[PDB]
Amino acid sequence: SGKMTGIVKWFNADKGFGFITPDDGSKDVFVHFSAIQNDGYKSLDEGQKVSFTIESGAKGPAAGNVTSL
Repeated sequence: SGKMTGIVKWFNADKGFGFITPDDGSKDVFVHFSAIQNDGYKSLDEGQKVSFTIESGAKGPAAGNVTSL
């Protein structure tokens, strides 16, 4: 797919958001808990490999369809 891969830079489980460092060296991408493929998870750990799509974000590039790798 047109899915980018990256690593979770940080994730604040109390606020439900964080950033992803894309593997292409481009700007960090905002991730909202609601963008995560749920299955009774919806949380992310610093350093986790993820796959996502880059989407139209309210303030910058946002991750959509976030999957664990």
